[PDB]
Amino acid sequence: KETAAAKFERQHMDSSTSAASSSNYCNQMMKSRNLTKDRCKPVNTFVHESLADVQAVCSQKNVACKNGQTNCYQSYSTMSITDCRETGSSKYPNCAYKTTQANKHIIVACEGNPYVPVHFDASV
Repeated sequence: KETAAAKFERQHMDSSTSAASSSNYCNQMMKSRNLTKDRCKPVNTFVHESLADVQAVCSQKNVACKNGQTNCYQSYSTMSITDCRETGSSKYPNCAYKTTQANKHIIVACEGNPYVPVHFDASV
């Protein structure tokens, strides 16, 4: 019964690569992490930093979440991330994605004890 923290790791963590290795990165990853199961997940971001560094964001800059909640935090430093965006030619079950690497600050929502990331809110 996958916890919210575990789901965050599956959907957004990829410390294996330092950046978007290939143009087919998203196509493979979105499928590998089961984000193309029930449908082609429109957009998803992967963070290429250590889990410790990502979890540490929960003790960083407190900012408002997009839904109005106040438990979001923005990283003090930029982080290596890869944004995956569904193409127009993409048709389930053959989900196609556009891979885009970048260095941006991330914003995550944190909850629980231990206080850890449970939702990826944005990249800035």
